[PDB]
Amino acid sequence: MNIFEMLRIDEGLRLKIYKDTEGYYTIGIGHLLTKSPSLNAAKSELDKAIGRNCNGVITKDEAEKLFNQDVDAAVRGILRNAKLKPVYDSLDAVRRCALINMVFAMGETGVAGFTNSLRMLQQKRWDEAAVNLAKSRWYNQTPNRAKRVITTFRTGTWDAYKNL
Repeated sequence: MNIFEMLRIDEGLRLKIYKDTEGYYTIGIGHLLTKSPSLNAAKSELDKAIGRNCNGVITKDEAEKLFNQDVDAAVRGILRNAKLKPVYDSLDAVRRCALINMVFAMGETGVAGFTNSLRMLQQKRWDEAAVNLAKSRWYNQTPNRAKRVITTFRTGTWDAYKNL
């Protein structure tokens, strides 16, 4: 298992504009277009992100191009971030994927807000961090995916992804 397969599990793939859990205009593999209410705003973001008139629809190839960008931006973001970087450098490879998954889902800013959990992760306090992370709006809104991520952090194994 790798980060792309892991995110493909958690995000799904939709070749047409769709509304996210949160109510937002999203496309392909978890690619947020706009937080705004207009399906037209979303269709515009969409043509600009692709470079063609899409009319709400993309090909696999395109969704995967988008996804390559996203993951890439997620990892460079972490590495550039002063809170994030040191946590990342301190973790083993699987746990790294887990931080990357979160950052991808809720942006750098959101993640770095998890001040206490980040500190436990850095201290390698696995169980404690798992509990702290569960006490979030994120956990409450998308319990099954948040649980898979937390498990990934608690264990350092791909277990949570091995039934999917």
